[PDB]
Amino acid sequence: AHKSEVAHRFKDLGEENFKALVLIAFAQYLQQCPFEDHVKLVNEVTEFAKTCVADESAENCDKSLHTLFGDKLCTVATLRETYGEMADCCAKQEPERNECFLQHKDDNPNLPRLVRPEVDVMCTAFHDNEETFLKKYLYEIARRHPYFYAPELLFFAKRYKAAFTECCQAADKAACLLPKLDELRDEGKASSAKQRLKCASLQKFGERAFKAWAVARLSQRFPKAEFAEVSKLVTDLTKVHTECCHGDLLECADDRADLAKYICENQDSISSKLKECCEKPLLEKSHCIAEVENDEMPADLPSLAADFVESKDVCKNYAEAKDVFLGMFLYEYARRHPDYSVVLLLRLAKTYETTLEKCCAAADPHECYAKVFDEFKPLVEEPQNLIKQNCELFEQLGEYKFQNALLVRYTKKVPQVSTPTLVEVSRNLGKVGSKCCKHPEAKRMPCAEDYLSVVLNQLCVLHEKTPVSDRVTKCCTESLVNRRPCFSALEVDETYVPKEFNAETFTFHADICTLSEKERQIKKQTALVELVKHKPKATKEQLKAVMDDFAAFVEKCCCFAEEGKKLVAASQAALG
Ligand SMILES: CCCCC[C@H](O)C/C=C1/C(=O)C=C[C@@H]1C/C=C\CCCC(=O)O
Ligand SMILES: CCCCC[C@H](O)C/C=C1/C(=O)C=C[C@@H]1C/C=C\CCCC(=O)O
Ligand SMILES: CCCCCCCCCCCCCC(=O)O
Ligand SMILES: CCCCCCCCCCCCCC(=O)O
Ligand SMILES: CCCCCCCCCCCCCC(=O)O
Ligand SMILES: CCCCCCCCCCCCCC(=O)O
Ligand SMILES: CCCCCCCCCCCCCC(=O)O
Repeated sequence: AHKSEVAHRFKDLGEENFKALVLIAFAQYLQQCPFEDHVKLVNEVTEFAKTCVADESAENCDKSLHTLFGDKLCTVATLRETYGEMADCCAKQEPERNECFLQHKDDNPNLPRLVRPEVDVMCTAFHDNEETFLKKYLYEIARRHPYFYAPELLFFAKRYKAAFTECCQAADKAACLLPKLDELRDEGKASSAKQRLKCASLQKFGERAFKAWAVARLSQRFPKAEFAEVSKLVTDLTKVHTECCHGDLLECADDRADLAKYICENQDSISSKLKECCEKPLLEKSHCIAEVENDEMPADLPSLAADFVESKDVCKNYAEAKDVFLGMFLYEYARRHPDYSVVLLLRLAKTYETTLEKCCAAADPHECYAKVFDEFKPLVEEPQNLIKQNCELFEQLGEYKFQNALLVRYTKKVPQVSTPTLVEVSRNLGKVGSKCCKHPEAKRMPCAEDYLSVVLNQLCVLHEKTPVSDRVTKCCTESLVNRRPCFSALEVDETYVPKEFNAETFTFHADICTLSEKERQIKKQTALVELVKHKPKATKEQLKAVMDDFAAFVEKCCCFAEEGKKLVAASQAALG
């Protein structure tokens, strides 16, 4: 409702942030334009912005942000030659022009791998012209991730900027930097697979599924809030998520900032943990809030049995308004259990619902639903037990060999997944082990759910459109809370015909000695999957015996071709 919207945004964000976000937003629409062209356009938009700051009444200062972006986009002179139909958007009036740009954000980019320079070269470059070096990489990530919400991409950039400061100075520029950059990469990976999971989930499962999830997550977060307040938050969050998924950066950022403002003007009835977030500038407020730790729950909440099992009014209260009642149940359950994953809370509410449907229909409903809590039993135990055993295995073996145990396990279940994907999914599950198994027990399930749900959804995006397995499509298109259970119930594939021996696959040279850590790991792991694909029936003593001998073939050789010939020979018979 301001006179100059571009001026208002520039005085609030601050110039450095405004330039960064302008660069991100243009790079996400104009993906094939070279860095220096985006620089020129940024400088132009920034300079016009300043005229509005100095005089809100200056020409064109009163146009909306949408109009000004669209107008700028339509002055790029090679728009049609490079973008084709996207130039057709320019002929259209603004409500419509802006919708048209939205439908044309490419997403298969098609760009070439971004190779990390050598550390020596990045530090050098960071030092000689810090902004070009950072800004160019923001541009590179943004054009390769055109749906990544722009302020979050800016928040990560500030993290890289921090890291180069830190490390481009000390005794070793590899023992400071590399593990920071590697942690930033996995974490950026997650953040992005996560935004796509939220949006695709809303389509597949519906607003109702989505809302159940939010009731649960926010009840865990704000266990002191009243249900009515939790429900108002999920209704507004639902609408935000919905606008953000439609994709218009300004509209998403407006709704998110409105929700932030509400949250902060109501801290006392939501959470004693919001003080710091609610002091942050607008740009980081909502982001801080979505990341806040769970508040402490209030002391000695009653058990759930009274309102949900014991009351004579159960069926009556349910049937008046079934979703509100199930949402009260889910709220009451989740506030008590910061330690459950959200999907387990859903599985629990969905169980309570299936039980009230059957039983409320009976002459004596109470006798029928009297044991429902006992049904929550094994639902809770199952994920806790799988987590417990996998962290113990992880403790017993360490990451790389845990990764290896995960390879033979998953290759036997779904041998017809390609070798790189199996390698990839297993190295990554190993990372979820090493990050989640450091939580005590009462944090492990929420952790595990976070990362696995990310890892599985991408699994499921790959598979779709490159289908190799009916059992993977089954798990990938299951309901939301059934997905991870479905993968977990996968057994060793008894259908699978062994891959025929391939001579080249188990022949290695001197290189493996000299390549890096990682790459030697991938190479050995590729071979191992290949090993399992050829003898799907190998027992574990037999695999180990063969793995110990590969490491002894590698150990003493660094004889690659004649021994390897008898590495193979000996192996094809300890497995024959
Ligand atoms: C062997 C690949 C190494 C990593 C890939 C490059 O470093 C790009 C850098 C990214 C980043 O930082 C965040 C997201 C992208 C990568 C994600 C998906 C690419 C798949 C579809 C596509 O990009 O065509
Ligand atoms: C992404 C922050 C915005 C600006 C951050 C710094 O400019 C980056 C500087 C880099 C560097 O010097 C070497 C590698 C990174 C780029 C890496 C991956 C791209 C996508 C990975 C992801 O999804 O974060
Ligand atoms: C398509 C043109 C993009 C407009 C430039 C970005 C404006 C900055 C929005 C940042 C506000 C974030 C609000 C929030 O996420 O809580
Ligand atoms: C797999 C997704 C469905 C999970 C739903 C299980 C039963 C809980 C229903 C909650 C309905 C949303 C009502 C609300 O809490 O606002
Ligand atoms: C911390 C476990 C290391 C990673 C290995 C895979 C184990 C999967 C445990 C599943 C818990 C999922 C949450 C849920 O579905 O309720
Ligand atoms: C493409 C499917 C190959 C298997 C790779 C990951 C399988 C899903 C794992 C989910 C976490 C482990 C599930 C489990 O073993 O209980
Ligand atoms: C029939 C071919 C026999 C050689 C193929 C064996 C592949 C062994 C990979 C095992 C590496 C995991 C343990 C390690 O890196 O030391």
